[PDB]
Amino acid sequence: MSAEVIHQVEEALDTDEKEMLLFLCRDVAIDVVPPNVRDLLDILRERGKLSVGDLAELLYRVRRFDLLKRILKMDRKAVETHLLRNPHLVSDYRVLMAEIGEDLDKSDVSSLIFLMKDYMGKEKSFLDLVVELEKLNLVAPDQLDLLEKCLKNIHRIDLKTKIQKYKQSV
Amino acid sequence: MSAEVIHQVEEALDTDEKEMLLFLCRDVAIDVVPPNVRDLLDILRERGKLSVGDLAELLYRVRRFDLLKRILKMDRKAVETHLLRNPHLVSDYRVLMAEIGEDLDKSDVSSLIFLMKDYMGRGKISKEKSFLDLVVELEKLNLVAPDQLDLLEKCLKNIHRIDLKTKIQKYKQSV
Amino acid sequence: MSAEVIHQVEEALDTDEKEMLLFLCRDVAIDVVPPNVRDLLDILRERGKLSVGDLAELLYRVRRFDLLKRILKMDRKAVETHLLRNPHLVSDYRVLMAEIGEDLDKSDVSSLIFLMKDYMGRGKISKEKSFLDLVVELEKLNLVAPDQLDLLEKCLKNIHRIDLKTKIQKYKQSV
Amino acid sequence: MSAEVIHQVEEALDTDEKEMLLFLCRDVAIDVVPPNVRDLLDILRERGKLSVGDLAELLYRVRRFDLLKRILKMDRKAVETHLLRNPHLVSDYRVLMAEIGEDLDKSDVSSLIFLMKDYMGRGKISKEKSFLDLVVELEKLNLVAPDQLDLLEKCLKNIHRIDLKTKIQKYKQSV
Amino acid sequence: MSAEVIHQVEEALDTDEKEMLLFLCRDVAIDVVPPNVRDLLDILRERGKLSVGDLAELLYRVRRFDLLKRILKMDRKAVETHLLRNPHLVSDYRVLMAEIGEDLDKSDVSSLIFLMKDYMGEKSFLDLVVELEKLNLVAPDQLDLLEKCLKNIHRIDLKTKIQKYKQSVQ
Amino acid sequence: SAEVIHQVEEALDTDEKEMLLFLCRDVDVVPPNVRDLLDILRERGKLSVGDLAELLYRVRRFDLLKRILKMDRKAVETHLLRNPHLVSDYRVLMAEIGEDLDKSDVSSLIFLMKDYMGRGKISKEKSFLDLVVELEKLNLVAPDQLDLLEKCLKNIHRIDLKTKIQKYKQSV
Amino acid sequence: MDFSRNLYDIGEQLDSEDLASLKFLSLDYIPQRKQEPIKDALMLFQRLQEKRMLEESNLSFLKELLFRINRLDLLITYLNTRKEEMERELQTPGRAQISAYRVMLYQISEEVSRSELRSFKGGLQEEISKCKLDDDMNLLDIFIEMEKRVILGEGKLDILKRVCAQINKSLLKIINDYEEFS
Amino acid sequence: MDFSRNLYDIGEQLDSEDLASLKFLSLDYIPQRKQEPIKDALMLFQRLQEKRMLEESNLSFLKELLFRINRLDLLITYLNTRKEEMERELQTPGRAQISAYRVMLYQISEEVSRSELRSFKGGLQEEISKCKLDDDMNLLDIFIEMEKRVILGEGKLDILKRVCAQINKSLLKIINDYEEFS
Amino acid sequence: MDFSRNLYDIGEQLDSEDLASLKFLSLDYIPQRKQEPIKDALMLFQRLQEKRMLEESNLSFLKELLFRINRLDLLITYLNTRKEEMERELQTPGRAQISAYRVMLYQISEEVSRSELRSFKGGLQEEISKCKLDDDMNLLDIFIEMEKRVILGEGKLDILKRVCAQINKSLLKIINDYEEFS
Repeated sequence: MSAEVIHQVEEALDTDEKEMLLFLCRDVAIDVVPPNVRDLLDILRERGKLSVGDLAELLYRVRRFDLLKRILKMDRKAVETHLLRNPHLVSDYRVLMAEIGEDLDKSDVSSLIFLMKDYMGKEKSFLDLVVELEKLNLVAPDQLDLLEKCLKNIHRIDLKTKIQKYKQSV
Repeated sequence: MSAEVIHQVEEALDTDEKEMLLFLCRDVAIDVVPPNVRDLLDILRERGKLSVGDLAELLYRVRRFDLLKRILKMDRKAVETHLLRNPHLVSDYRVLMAEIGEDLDKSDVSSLIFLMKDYMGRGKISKEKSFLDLVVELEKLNLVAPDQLDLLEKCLKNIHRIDLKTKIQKYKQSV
Repeated sequence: MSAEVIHQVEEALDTDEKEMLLFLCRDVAIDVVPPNVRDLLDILRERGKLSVGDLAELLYRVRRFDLLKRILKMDRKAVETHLLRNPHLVSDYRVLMAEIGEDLDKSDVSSLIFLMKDYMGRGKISKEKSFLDLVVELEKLNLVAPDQLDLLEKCLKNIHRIDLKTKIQKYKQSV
Repeated sequence: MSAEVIHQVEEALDTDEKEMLLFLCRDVAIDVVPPNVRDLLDILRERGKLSVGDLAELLYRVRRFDLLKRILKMDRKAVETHLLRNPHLVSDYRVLMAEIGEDLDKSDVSSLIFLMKDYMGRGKISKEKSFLDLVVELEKLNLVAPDQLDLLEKCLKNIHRIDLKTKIQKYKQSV
Repeated sequence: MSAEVIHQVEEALDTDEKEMLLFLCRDVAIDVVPPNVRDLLDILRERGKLSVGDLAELLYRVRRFDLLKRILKMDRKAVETHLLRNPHLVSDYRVLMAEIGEDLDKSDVSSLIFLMKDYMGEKSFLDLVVELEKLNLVAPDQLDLLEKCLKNIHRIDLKTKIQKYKQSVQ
Repeated sequence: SAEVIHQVEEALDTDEKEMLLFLCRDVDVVPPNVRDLLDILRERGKLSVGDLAELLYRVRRFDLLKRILKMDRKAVETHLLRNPHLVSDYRVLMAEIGEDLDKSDVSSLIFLMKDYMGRGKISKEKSFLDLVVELEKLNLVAPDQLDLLEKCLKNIHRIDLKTKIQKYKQSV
Repeated sequence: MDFSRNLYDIGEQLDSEDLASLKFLSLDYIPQRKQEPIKDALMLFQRLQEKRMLEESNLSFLKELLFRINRLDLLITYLNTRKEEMERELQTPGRAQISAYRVMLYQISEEVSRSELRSFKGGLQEEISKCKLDDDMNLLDIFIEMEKRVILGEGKLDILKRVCAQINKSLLKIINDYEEFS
Repeated sequence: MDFSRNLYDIGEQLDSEDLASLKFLSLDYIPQRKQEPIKDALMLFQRLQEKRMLEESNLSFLKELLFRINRLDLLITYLNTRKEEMERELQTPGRAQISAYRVMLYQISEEVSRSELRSFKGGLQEEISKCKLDDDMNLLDIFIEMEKRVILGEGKLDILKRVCAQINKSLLKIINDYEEFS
Repeated sequence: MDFSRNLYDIGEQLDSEDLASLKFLSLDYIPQRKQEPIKDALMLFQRLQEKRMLEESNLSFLKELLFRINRLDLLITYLNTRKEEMERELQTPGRAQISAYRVMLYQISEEVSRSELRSFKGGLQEEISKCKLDDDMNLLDIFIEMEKRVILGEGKLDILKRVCAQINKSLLKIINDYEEFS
């Protein structure tokens, strides 16, 4: 909405949640890469795809409920009902990727990138790794064999169960 | 008041109480996040919410009376009387959380972060975190509030600790 | 009214708004192209189509309230009422083009000129030109008209700026 | 006084202070707008409003005491005494604006331009500006005045900066 | 082919991708050095050296298959067949230099710069390569200096790659 | 004596160039570019083989002295002992102090000196030489009075440089 | 480029602790500002070359530095110098480019364990804030800080003797030997 | 990705002590600068791959390394090789990429208990400072330090024999057998 | 929060010896590298939850692990399951997830006293070095070392019987019963 809300949102968030927000909003701004969260929010406002409901949903995806209670003056029940009724902006693929990347520690990602180093050529995070894999057209909402196979290979079966659940849902 | 006293206070503080000081002043300056102690003190000075009395109160909260005597040239009696007869800069909820966090060792914070692992994630709790970090994380998800402490009390009950429950109930009755 | 006041008003404007003032008076002075601001103002005044209210409206269209109050001794309310009670000297299409040009930054006008270099001359627009110059060039080819804005709407959509397209559609539906 | 001293002053001032000097001298030289410092100094010398005391006051207002001691061979005490017993060439409003602009950095001017980008043209302030340029733009719209300062105080309060607001209130109470 | 296609290509690329593309098209920039990638694309288009296949080759040589599929509607097999059947634009020597530069680390390139500072008078590998080419020290036919320098820094895999390339030309 | 200047200016460093400009501020407005400063110095006739050698010696770049100017340490030392035509003792002392402070110390200095200087005037991420030239412009540190600089330097718990100041002042 | 290759080969055999020891031992020729960004031996060698202390025809300083940190294998393997030659050369007056004060300080620093380090930190808390007495600060950092606060130097040694009198006794013997060297 | 998966599976079974032994056994091909920032076997495998000593078409070095530290289950499971084949291959001259001196040192290091380790530390106080007498140091670090101070070279073994003479005779037997080997 | 509370309550009761026994009994699912940092029951429970073998719906593995360490009170209190039902479930083929080889090894470890442990250590000094035969080692460590050196396994049991024949015959009975069952 107004610039006050955007400024407060930019001031509240820390760096990791900023990176997660950038990854989540990467899909809608697929053509222009925003360097800062301020530029991303300005681009969304200019394109007309940013509203009160969309901003509330985006803040809910990052799991920042205090901002919803404080800035937007909304509770989680209302935004949940709006999500259940109105179509959502970010796809289920992006939120699934965020869920998977949230539960991976700093040691498993090193093993995963060591396993993936055959297909490519440096403190990486799982979000950067999945972005890099997407750039090479290897992991997509249609093709998920690679990630499931490597997640099984490193003895992590709960994430494989999550991926199977996502595939069953769609 | 001046920058010299702020610099002396910052350089006279160890890394143990710096996290305490950052957490204690979250309610005073909630719109922004300060990276270190000097930036927080500068922010309070610019906002006009920092004076000799406010600095004395903050130093009294962190249990560093020697700094009060050496730098501010004040004793605990005058600052205690001023605190009694003037509004507090920091809420009682924050000081209660700090007091509770100072009464837990490393063998208990792991148990607490294991008990509430479902709400949080593995990556968020991978590093060793004090009780203050857990309290901040719970507050971010709107699970703990100054007027809502049931979940924390029940979790402390589940780890076989009673005195902290008595302190929580005492504060609740103090409201 | 007099020559001295017109001279002061003309010299008080900067170089940036001179192009806007030249563009906004194209429809009023259509018989002959104006060489500069002074000659254009003299032609407008001598023909009887320029008066104190017309000059006030012209200064209001460029958002220069300080010159209106200092020189013409008229606030925004007076000129607004005069414009409401009198026929508009400048068309709504011209002021809409001016607003669109104002709302666009240089990084976007570069994209517009690069994208539309194919339809127009290969190196005609190579010189750095604002959006108003591109609009004038398009009007030279009769590709954009007050009743013909679909091409401009498509071009504006091609740079991923939909609010301006909504504004154009709102103006079209209103009139 | 002479032209050699004017040239020496012009060559000894950096780019940053040139903008401050131009902003401070806008009120005095209102008939014409100068693009460079040398032309403005020449106009003031021709008009008779430029003298040793006036130049000393101008250089003191820009905080360049070394040039006063070197070129004009005057120290801070002499210029202060001269200013105390002479009419002020620059109004207190301009020096207050200059001081406020001095007490701001990039992390605040970015917030100001982002917040107030809505009222004025988005492409008007597309290029990176300083606080003085923003004040000039606001003055062109007759929003901030030497007697009206509510809007500036509200904007300063919106960025979580209270000491400058207290300075504004002190200046208001001075009159 | 149209202006918007190269506009999207320019906008979607990254800074490192931009630099690699600028270096990789050095052969066709004989007329003038292009300060910007969009300017280079304009020069290539107006000179008749740019087409669908050429742009596909440039996008394939920088590992951006997502742009190939989404924008130009092509896959890896199609561009591989096009490369096999149609003549190449950029010589394989530039490709080998880019491939070598993609594997060296910051410490390795710093050590290489320190070793080679005797011959010459922060810099990435590509800047070092262009500086060496400026002094007429490294050429597509002679690679003794680079091979010896790579062997001296215990990175023998790139030496093996260079030897394989040298055996390829004969 | 023209092309070697290009090699010298191309073989230097950014912080080295800033220190060179600070040293040459003694001898008009200093050009922002080192090449323009060298050209102006040659135009004025001040530039000379001995003067350039002494200037390069004052910044500890002996490798360029032997590489380009074909001079060793002993010759330039004797020439400087004969007469310091270009630079003075005050600028050398300022450079010596500036070369002995790490990032934390200069950050603390700018934080302390933010009292009576504007935030935009000093900004952030600056060198000690920039603070020195700002204080010179404000006219509170001159070869006659250094009490404020000494007090500020003592306030940051650095007494050896205070000795340095005391020794320099008592040398005359 | 044989010289650069040899210098790189020598630099590949030095770890972080030895690099810190070299940085402490080279305080007289590299100021703090030029020393802070150094994180590898190559930068130190470049800085030494810039002052014309290390070159093809002048390897004395590098030999001395590698000898005083006790890395005697690199000397024979790469620089081709046995221990006897260095021992004979160092004792000759006017041929040592490192003051004996720094060598004595480093020798004292060699003989302190973690418990001794904690005792040393506790003893010298009178004039130093606890912020500068963190666990990251090793004995070399404490000595540098003491030098900065002009409480320890060539002419000032009473504080060091008094502090060392509690932890151990042979350290006083080493200090007395250094005084005998004066 | 079968090869990378196999390497990861092999590296999953190596603990800290075996990792330290592996790092010690490969000092001839990895300098200390690369040795220091190694905390998991994956980095060591990457470093070995970078030198063309471990790949799809060459696995001899990995087999030798896993055999020299007495880990045969990994060899029989994840590499399909038995003890007799490895012994016969190693007996062939020109195939031992690890010098017999390093193997002898490692075998000696396996034959020292805690009390014998303390006795060894006490017996080497002549030429080594007391800072290395910490309980953290094992025998391998002592051997590395001795190699650093050119007292435990391949040609020089008198000091090692003299020190081992006060502990056990089997160590002297091993040293004599190694000497008889070459 | 009830399931995690129950898991924590179960994990609190166990002591260090039970923790070591549980760590040994789960070697087929957790490799050595992940086994090393485990110091408490919570870490082991998290490791098991990672592999999706312990959760609200599936609790067979935890019950079997508790039963195999003779902890019936925990099974009847914090899991609400009786001994007879667990025995019936284990007797069903395919239901048991722990191989009987590990079970019989753990039973043999239980059936050996301190003097018998010392006799076993003395009896196998030829094939195992003295360092791996340290006093702090128990029978489980010896079994792990023998498994590593591929001298004790499913297909090879001659050494185990040969050593155990000199101590007791009940162990031979257990081995024969296992062989008959297999």
